[PDB]
Amino acid sequence: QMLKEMEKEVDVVDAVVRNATLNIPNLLISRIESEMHRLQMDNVYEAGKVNLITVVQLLNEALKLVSGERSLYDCKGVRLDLQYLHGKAKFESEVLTRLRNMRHKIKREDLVSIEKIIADREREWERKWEKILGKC
Amino acid sequence: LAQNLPIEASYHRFTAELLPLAVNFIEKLEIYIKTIQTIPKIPDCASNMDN
Amino acid sequence: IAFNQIYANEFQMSPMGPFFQFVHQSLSTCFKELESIAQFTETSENIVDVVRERHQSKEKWAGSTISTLCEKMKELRQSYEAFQQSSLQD
Amino acid sequence: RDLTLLQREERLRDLIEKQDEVLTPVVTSKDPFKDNYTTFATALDSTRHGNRHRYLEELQKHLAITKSLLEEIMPSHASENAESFDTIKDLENIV
Repeated sequence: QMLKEMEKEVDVVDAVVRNATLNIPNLLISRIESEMHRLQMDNVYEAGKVNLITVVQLLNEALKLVSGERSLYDCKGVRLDLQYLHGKAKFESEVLTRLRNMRHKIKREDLVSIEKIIADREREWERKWEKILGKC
Repeated sequence: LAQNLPIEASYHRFTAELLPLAVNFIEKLEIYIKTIQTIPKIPDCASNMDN
Repeated sequence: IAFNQIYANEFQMSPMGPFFQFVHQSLSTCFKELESIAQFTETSENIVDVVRERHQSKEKWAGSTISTLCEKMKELRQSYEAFQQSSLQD
Repeated sequence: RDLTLLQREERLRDLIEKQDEVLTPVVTSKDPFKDNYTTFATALDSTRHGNRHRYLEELQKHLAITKSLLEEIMPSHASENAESFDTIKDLENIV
């Protein structure tokens, strides 16, 4: 009885247990140009090599933009209910299987039986009248 | 539940991969911003789909 | 016993290495999250279109008349209702 | 008849004794386990829904900003959202 009552919990637990060319977007360029006085940034490429500090600086600016946008459109943080999506995919899959089973039942069981009966009946009929008429 | 460059060898990986990651983020910034703008429509999208 | 013990006790060189690890892992997670939100929106819209097309599309299913799947199915249902009614009045 | 019944009862006793010896410790530790495990599982379930030295010092200053921005931008469920991507794609294909 104890093992049976703990099944749901086990499941939850199981679920848990189981060449650097940089194209800078216009939005970031516009931001860097507007704040150019404040942002003392070196060239991304110095002596033909990538300046990692500049890249990180650009990354920081990009992240600020992202922070601004998230504060406007995702104040509470959007949660995609993973359980909802799994429940829906599983259900629709069941619907697909039901349709296939129905079609297979119609094609392999129901139509084969009916076609055999039709063929027997058509032959019995042709034989009966061929005998009575002496011709087809 | 509770929630050469002189770098220590245990962290070489994180240091080497950070560059590409940063580049990729910067390049896809506009896409990430559009995506964030669509976040208020996500409940409507879910209802229409259910219907 | 081992679980109960762990549950009671636990569940109930430049200094730059840790900064790299943190920034790397946090940035990666951020990427994946935004991609997932974008995909949900796209999928939801595609599904609405596919179903709409199926309800409005007219095709020659049987005979000489063009009809939607829903109309032809209704016609077929009415026909067998009519056949069944004619058999109960027998 | 008496001999045959006695032989069978002896066999039954031997079997019960062997089982009692091993079941008694498990039943006594059950209730503390079940309660600790359930509380644990419920808690877990709620979470799912120049000079080179000088150079590394300058870099640290900027990575520290990065670290602060990422801590600010990242929602509490960001990791869960990131795991939903495959499931969404599967749903579309099935439909």
